[PDB]
This record gives sequence, structure tokens and C-alpha cells, in this order.
Amino acid sequence: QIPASEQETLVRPKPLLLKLLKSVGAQKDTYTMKEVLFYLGQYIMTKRLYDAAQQHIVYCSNDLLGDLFGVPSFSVKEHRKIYTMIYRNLV
Ligand SMILES: COc1ccc(C2=N[C@@H](c3ccc(Cl)cc3)[C@@H](c3ccc(Cl)cc3)N2C(=O)N2CCNC(=O)C2)c(OC(C)C)c1
Repeated sequence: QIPASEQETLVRPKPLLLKLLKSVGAQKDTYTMKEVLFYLGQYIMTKRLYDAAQQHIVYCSNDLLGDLFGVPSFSVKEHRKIYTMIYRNLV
């Protein structure tokens, strides 16, 4: 859904997103978008923001992730919409 060139572009998270990434072991100030998604995925799995019965929805209410994305839940199927929510959180 997302072109490879766009996934491989270097970006600079704002500090709140950076906090999130660091919490699951990220160590740098800049990442490709593909790396940002890897660490966000790790964060969702670590904090169990998944739902066993309807796995395609992430539940992020009362979590830093929901404050950054501006939503209490989102569909994992919507890659462009997820990219947009992440771009809001970059310098
Ligand atoms: C039918 O149910 C599905 C279908 C697809 C996905 C999914 N899809 C993957 C994905 C989704 C969006 C993008 Cl832009 C890239 C990769 C990845 C993922 C990565 C980052 C985020 Cl923010 C959310 C999910 N993701 C996953 O499958 N993940 C999350 C990361 N680590 C995992 O072990 C599994 C899914 O994830 C939930 C279990 C959270 C459930």
C-alpha cells in the first residue's frame, strides 16, 4: 500500500514519538519510516494494545499512542491513514 521509496525515507520523530520508540529499545534520533513502523509494532505488542477476537483493530485509549494519533482505536488495514498519523508526529 506504501511505496518502497517512501518507507525508506529518513525522518526525525518529535520527542513524544521518540519517547515511545525508545521505550522499546530504539537508540537513535532519526529512523526510516519502515523502522518507525517496526518499533511502533513492537510497542503495540509489548503493551498488548491488540484485541484477540478482532485482531485488525488496535486499541490505544489512555495510552501515549492514542494521544499522539488522536484516536482511541484504529484499523491496521489502513496503511496510508497510519502513515498520515505518524507524519503528524515528525519534525
Ligand atoms: C488481521 O489482523 C491484523 C493484520 C495485520 C496486522 C499488522 N499489520 C502490520 C502493519 C500495519 C500497518 C503498517 Cl503501515 C505496516 C505494518 C503490523 C503493525 C505494525 C505497526 C502498526 Cl502501527 C500496526 C500494525 N501488524 C502486525 O501483524 N503485527 C504488529 C507488529 N508485530 C507483530 O507481531 C504483528 C495486525 O496487527 C495487530 C496484531 C496489531 C493485525
